[PDB]
Amino acid sequence: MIQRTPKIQVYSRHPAENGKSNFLNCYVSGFHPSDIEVDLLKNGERIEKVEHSDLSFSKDWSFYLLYYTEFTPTEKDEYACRVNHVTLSQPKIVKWDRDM
Amino acid sequence: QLLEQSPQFLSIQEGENLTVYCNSSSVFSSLQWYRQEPGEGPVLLVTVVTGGEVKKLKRLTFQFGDARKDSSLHITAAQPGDTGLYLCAGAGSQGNLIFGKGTKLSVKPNIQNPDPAVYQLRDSKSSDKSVCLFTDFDSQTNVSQSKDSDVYITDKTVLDMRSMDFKSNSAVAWSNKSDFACANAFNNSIIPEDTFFPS
Amino acid sequence: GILGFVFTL
Amino acid sequence: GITQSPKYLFRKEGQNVTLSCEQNLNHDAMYWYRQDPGQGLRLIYYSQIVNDFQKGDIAEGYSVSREKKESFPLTVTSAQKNPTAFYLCASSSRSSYEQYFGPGTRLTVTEDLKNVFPPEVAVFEPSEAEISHTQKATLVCLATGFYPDHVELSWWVNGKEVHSGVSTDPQPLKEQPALNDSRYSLSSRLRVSATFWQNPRNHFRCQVQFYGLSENDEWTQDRAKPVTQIVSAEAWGRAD
Amino acid sequence: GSHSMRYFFTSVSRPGRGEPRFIAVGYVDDTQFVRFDSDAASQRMEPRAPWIEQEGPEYWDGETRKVKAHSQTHRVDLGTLRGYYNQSEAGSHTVQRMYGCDVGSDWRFLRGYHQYAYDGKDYIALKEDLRSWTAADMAAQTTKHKWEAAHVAEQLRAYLEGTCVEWLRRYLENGKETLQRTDAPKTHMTHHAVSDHEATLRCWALSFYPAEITLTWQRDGEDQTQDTELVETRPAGDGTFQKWAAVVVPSGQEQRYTCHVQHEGLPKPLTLRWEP
Repeated sequence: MIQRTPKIQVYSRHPAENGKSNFLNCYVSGFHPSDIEVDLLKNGERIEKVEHSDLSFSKDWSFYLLYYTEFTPTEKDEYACRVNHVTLSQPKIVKWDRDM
Repeated sequence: QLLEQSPQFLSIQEGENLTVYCNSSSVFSSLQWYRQEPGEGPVLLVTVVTGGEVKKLKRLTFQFGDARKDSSLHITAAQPGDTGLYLCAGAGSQGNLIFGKGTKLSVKPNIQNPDPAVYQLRDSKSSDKSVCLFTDFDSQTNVSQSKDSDVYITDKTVLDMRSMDFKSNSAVAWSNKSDFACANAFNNSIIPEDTFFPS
Repeated sequence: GILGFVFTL
Repeated sequence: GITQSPKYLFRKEGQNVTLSCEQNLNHDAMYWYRQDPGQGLRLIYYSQIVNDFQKGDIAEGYSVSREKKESFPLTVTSAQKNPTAFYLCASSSRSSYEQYFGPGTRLTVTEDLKNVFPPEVAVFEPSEAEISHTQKATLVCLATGFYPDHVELSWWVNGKEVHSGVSTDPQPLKEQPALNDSRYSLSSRLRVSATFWQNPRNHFRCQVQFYGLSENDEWTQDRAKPVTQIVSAEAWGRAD
Repeated sequence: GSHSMRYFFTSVSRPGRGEPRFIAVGYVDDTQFVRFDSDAASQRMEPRAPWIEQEGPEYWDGETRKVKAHSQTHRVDLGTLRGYYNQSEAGSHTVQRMYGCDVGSDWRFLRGYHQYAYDGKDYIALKEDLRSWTAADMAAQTTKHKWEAAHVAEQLRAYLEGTCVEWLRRYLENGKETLQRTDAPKTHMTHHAVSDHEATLRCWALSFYPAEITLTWQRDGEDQTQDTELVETRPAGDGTFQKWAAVVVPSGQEQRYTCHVQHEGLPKPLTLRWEP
């Protein structure tokens, strides 16, 4: 029985342009077990239409998933990803930075 | 995947050696041979896995081709007990066994002192009413079907009397007719010229 | 295409 | 090993029947085949693991389930004009590996129960000619007019079943090759030394165990209901 | 170049909440093409790439039948392993399995794989010779002995060296436009002051395929593995990948730094510099 904590990256599919449709992604990887909670937030509120990739894993058996939603960024709106996993002492919030 | 068995039928005299073949264009990871008697479950004889391996189980010798696309079963000094349907089967890619269609082997007894005769046996419980018994003919003789649909004739079978170290072939014929007599009972078959016909 | 035969550990 | 009870099964057309197959070999994979006279095996259905099954080459009209590792029941529904056959179940530790076969079950499905008939059995005594010519005596047993072709013939000498000097026909004869429900005949021979047959104390009996109707089958015909039963014929030695 | 086909299976028990959840996914190189999820309504192996949808009904019926058999086998395996490890029936456990093949540039067999993990740790694996097993402990030794007695490896070897490779070649052909293509990285650099004496230069590689790529920062001479942050390659969500590398440099020394990008889609490695 081994547990591995998820690595988290929040980013857009294409370079962000205010007022232009895009996709907001939260990529979680390197975790074990596979049960994981991932949500995308807009100004702190959970975005309802969020999909994710099919469960897969790496050479070391750790899992990875991509969560995503279509979105139109602006100058004022803030986006973030909330992740919870058994390995975490408390949920993690990672804010979207358009240049990361 | 396919497995082809040859020959389809083989009839040989007791004491002879024989070979049956199982061939394919594809490679099998494991292969089995079975012997089945009528109305009974096939009996597993062997499993081979290594290309080129040879397995000898008593008088039976099994070989798996180096390329694992073929196998053979060879029997030394065939005994009447070897009679049966021989099936080869190979590991199937979809989780089953691929079966050949089999080789039906018939081992005929060596009748040393043939004494072909046709006897009339009477019912133990009824006057008249009887059966004709064609017996003690050599294995070279074959019993044919009957002409009239009302005349019943069985195929030949072998009987062994171990006590007397004696073996004999026989066939039976009976009919509901009236003109039917053991004299013309087996007229549709090639019976020995010197067949004893009790007067 | 996946394996056509399965086997337990 | 593998059990397939019962050895003989008889049903009226239109009556679904489930054939049992149980194995105590701790095998994961199970298989069902049917075999016609003088032919090879045809795969009906198989299961590589408990809770999964898949069709063989001739699955139409059949159905299976695999809720337990030890059992694989085969249901024969209104398949078609051909449910009558020899059914064999087999298992292997893992699928694709060597299979071990059960003993088989002979299923006969008839159009009408009135086609069922028990065998009439007769024993024919050795002829004097054979005795003087060969010093041997051949007794012949004839089981005739039975349907289905589900019988087991045995010879008994002085109260003991014997497996010496006996030769029973491998297959019966259809008294009417035309009819699909034709009745059958079967013959067997018991050959003994003339000396043994010449002892008036010796008793010979040909026994034919027939498998037919059960109590679940209704019977309105005047003749005795053709239920599973034993029919025998006997003879006694004769001093010369 | 070389190619691979891989199938990944995950079975997770959930005592008191029904049967284990089973998920299967298949990939050719870095492209997913099929999936199965035991909890989904379809109960069929489903397409996840346009090019596999051209396969006829018999292909789909077959993959669905086979994947359902895999699902039940790994469900039994969860029970077996709980027993081998004397674990309670209350906890959730995971069985993972992966198998597949690699082919070289000539599309000929290069390597085969078939291995398992229990609760995220190696359990048993078929060695590269495709004839022997690597068992992690006594439990795995029991599995090894069972599989040797029933000659599992010989049958798997035939699939990995033959069938597997044949499917890979077929898919590489049917999905040729998408699988045999390379998408060179689209690149750009950003600059941000992180203080009154330092700045951050970030080198971006976007929309590339396959995933393999090398991004390096050099200063006048070569490689700068100092104060250089490199993120893990990540999926864009449209079948392509992304990666970036950043360096913190003294303000006024931007001219000394260059970002180098190596990718199979590039005829020659790219060298990028900060240009305000």
